[PDB]
Amino acid sequence: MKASGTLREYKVVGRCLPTPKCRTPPLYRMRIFAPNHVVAKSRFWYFVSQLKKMKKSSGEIVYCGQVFEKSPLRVKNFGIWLRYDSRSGTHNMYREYRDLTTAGAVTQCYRDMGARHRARAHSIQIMKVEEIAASKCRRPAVKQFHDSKIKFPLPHRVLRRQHKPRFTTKRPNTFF
Amino acid sequence: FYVPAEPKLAFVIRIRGINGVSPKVRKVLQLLRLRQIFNGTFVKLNKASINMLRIVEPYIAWGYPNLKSVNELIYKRGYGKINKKRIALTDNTLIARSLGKYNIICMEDLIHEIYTVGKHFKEANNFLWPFKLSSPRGGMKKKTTHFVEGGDAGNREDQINRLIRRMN
Amino acid sequence: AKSKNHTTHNQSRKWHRNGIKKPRSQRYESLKGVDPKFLRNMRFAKKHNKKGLKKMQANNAKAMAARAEAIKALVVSRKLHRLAYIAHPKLGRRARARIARGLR
Amino acid sequence: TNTKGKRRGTRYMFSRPFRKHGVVPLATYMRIYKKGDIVDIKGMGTVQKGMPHKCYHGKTGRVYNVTQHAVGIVVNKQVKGKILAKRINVRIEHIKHSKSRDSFLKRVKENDQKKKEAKEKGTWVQLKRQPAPPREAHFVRTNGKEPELLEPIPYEFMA
RNA sequence: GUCUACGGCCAUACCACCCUGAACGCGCCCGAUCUCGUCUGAUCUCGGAAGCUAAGCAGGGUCGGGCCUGGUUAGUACUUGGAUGGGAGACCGCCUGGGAAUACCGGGUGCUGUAGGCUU
RNA sequence: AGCGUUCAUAGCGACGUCGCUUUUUGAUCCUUCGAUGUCGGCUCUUCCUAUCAUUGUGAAGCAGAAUUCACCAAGCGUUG
RNA sequence: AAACCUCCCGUGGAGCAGAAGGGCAAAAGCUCGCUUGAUCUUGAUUUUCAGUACGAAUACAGACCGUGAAAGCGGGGCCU
RNA sequence: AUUAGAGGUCUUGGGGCCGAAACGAUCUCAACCUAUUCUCAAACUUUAAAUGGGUAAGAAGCCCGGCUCGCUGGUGUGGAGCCGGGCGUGGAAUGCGAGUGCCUAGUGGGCCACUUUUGGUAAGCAGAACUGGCGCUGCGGGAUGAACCGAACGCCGGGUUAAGGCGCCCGAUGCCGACGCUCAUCAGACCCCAGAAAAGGUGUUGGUUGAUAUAGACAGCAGGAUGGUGGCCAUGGAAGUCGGAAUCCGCUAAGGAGUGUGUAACAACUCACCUGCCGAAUCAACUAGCCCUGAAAAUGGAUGGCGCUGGAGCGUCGGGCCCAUACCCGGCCGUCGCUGGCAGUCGGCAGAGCGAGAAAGAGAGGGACGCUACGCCGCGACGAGUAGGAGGGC
Repeated sequence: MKASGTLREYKVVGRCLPTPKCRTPPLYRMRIFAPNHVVAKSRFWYFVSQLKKMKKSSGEIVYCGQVFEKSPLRVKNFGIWLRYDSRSGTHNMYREYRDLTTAGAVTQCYRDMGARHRARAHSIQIMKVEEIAASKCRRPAVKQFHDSKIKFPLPHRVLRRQHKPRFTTKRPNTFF
Repeated sequence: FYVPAEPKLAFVIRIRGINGVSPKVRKVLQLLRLRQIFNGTFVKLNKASINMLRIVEPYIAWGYPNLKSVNELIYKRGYGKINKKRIALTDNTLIARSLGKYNIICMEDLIHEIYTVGKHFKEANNFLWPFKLSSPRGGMKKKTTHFVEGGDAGNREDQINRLIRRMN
Repeated sequence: AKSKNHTTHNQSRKWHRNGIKKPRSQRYESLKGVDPKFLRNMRFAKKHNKKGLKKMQANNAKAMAARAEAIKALVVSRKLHRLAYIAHPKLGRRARARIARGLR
Repeated sequence: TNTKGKRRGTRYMFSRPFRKHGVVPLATYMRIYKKGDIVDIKGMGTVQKGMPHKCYHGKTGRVYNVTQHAVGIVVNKQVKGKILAKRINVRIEHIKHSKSRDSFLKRVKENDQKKKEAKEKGTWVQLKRQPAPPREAHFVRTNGKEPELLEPIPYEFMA
């Protein structure tokens, strides 16, 4: 699990091999977040082998599909439940974000945990991504965007293209 | 649901060099005819073959080839092992001379035997010299670690077709 | 002035240079060490094998003819199949003579 | 260094198993062995005489000489990059009929059976063992019920 | 249905206590002249048949012990292979494969070969 | 924990535990046996601060004196 | 408390020359009876191993014997 | 080996107690026994892996028929050995031409690393197992480097890469890079690797858990802040303030039976629980990121240097881009292989072929070159090298 690129979401279902002892095994659905579907089906076995006694040698993937966003043009407040590991013991977390797709939020969560806690991607176990309303929010860094009349300027502007006219004559204005 | 058939064909490309290799791995990589870096080969899959592919998992980058992926490999890099001599396939009378005892008399036959793994794959696949692929144009991600953890070694199931387009 | 005492380091590599040859198998391995009383009889059975020479030639011969009576009491589509017949040298000659008149 | 004793390091190799000490069952004796039987070696501590060395406990060989209470075996012993087909004399007590061969002898029966049979039918049936292939394309019925969703549990410090 | 003799497997067959055993059989049991052997006919040996299932023995029972076989413990412990992974280290996490053991909770409690009876 | 009348920490600090330093001795045998002159003292230079004095300061079980503890600090001294 | 006698329980918790390990319950132990296989002679093999010895050991074979009703067992020590 | 209580009985007993004296009795305290309970074992073990070690996967095999034997015997029984005849779908996958005999140099000081591992406090220490390295070996990268990472080498052109990089030295980000994190009066800055720990921080960023709020917080300011009582066993006096025990209630918002600011105790007042105005979040404890303290050596000094703070730092990640003697393509040299091809230059005694997918017949009733055959020619593949060996030297 290398959290490369924008993550996607996959609904992968599997089951044990059919045996004369048990006619048809039950089906197990998951929600995996992976860059490509190949490392999705691998990350699938990692979870099911610790919630069940099943391994890839005694299972079969039944459906490796990608699920798209129901409303990619709506802004949403996503609630993520984590299981990351530090250098000393593992912890449960509840991190909140604000994005357009759940995969857009999960990616954002992976960059943030790496940024705020120096945890690499192989240490984190996303367990629940729930769409919650603006009243059930808890983290203050996202509640501040709940305003029908939000209004804010752009402060002192970090001038880009600072190398295209590399040797100018005028002092570059930063107040737009 | 519809569980599709597990793929009967695999294209194996060696990615690591020859220096400092385990003897059990070295014996296997010469049974797959992969004595050189970036050499390719087709392998028909079965329980007796996958368990050899697990042994050389850090050294190979294999997957399931596409129909186009076979065409480009046989046309551009196809060389027949005619009388223990690597000879290009610029004429059909080089195949039908040697593979004529298996009704393979053209290149489309030879592709049809390789792609749809038939009952004459062994003589067909051993006829082709190991493919001398080029270095991957575009650059690998990481030669060392497994494809699942960001690297490039291991079973990149359908993505092996993308790897061919650049290396071929 | 101590020194190293023992090490099997390069050895496994040294053995597989010329290969670890399995011992050479051959039918009729030697009858050495086999117990004498059984072997002593076995040489007697080979010493007196000419005694049944006349019987043996007069046993398989009457068994040679008895085998000669059990025999004496008895003794993907048609399109590509067709084109596969015209494309044969040794048994398609008569076939492709129909095309030779097609130019005529 | 180590000693070159015959039984150096055979504290568990020749010890009888748990709750199996004592007199040995008599079918270990009344079992016959012709010449050329695939026979394996497993040293038994209760019978001190006729014991093999510890380098053959596990090795399998074939019989070439049969005496009153013993057999001669031609077993392979690897000695520093070469194999030696050396003959050892072992009593019956340290001997079993190896079953690593008869399952091929069973396969010879049906291979001789299915070659004579189905010949008059004019058909050609498979004889060689093919390895376990990849499984074929099939359906999966998920009648009525929906596949249950799995979730990684949170962390509970168990100590 | 079952027993005796000889067994095979060697506790699913053992051990503790309780119950019931038709018929044959096995036993107990009655004796010491001869055979044989003891301090002692208890044992061993021998001659019998008045009595008896009391015991041995067989079948059964026990929220039985043990044993046997599963579940659980547990994809835990550990482990093959891989990384310019983490960590000051101790050690840990991931990838690729294999995968245990108590406690605990169940199920089970001899099969069978040859010969000969009995139930005719 | 205790000592310190009282009062754990002004100053100390047991039972434990974590380091640092190479001005002690060890351990090691890597470099030198076709030789690197092997104790001290005398002479002379520079450097380090784990600060004895002095400059500036904090804290005391600092009333004043004297003395402790800690900080910045190696500029200048440290003798017959 | 420990002499001897009797019953019961007793898987080895004892014993088998010695160091330890393995093995052993109508025995390999203990006790009696008869004995000299601890004898004579070819080879083959195992162990250390160069696959040489010596030592030790295992399977036989040919004799002469022991014991036992007999099957058998024994050419030293239950094995190392 | 080892810790702790439980329940038992006089099972023996230690001093006991009404008992002369009694398993009569007494609380016991011990062992002893029975269910439990904590912790272990390189020289303990019922269980017991992973990795690993043999063997098998046919023609030397199968299946018939019959002889020979001094061996073996109730029994042409047993076994062994002979003949003779019959069965090829060659009886798992993959790969590869094998077998075999002489003569034989050098070597017989080794060393390093992942993992396992013994001694040792430890060591760039000593000693082993497995595999690969170095030695015998250049090359790209790690600034530098016997061993690390990549990759192994004939001589060249083009392309592309690996591990590493891309502010400048210095090839490449002069991307309209992404999202955060961190200010250091000692910042930090990439395997091996060349330096730090316990502990701590109201530095800041996340989390975890539990409490407080229109029945009104948290500060803030302003008010009661007493009383039986100035409590007494009382110390000369302690009346809220020297030192322990009672540590209640009625009135009732409530007042600790007094935590502080002072004398001999007060007066004096501000301290609790509560009032009020103002009225929305606040408190308490843990946790982990970066940062700081903890953190002291001798020539002047080392993320490689410069320097860098909307990073040129740390974390997660993008496209692009840079280049090795590695890979692809092409040329040339050589070696090796095909145990390759060529005597067929067969001509007015002539008639120009044997590249053809398919066991075998172009069968008879005047014309360049060449072939020192120890010569010439064509295909493939390959090329490191000390000690050492051999071959060829126009």
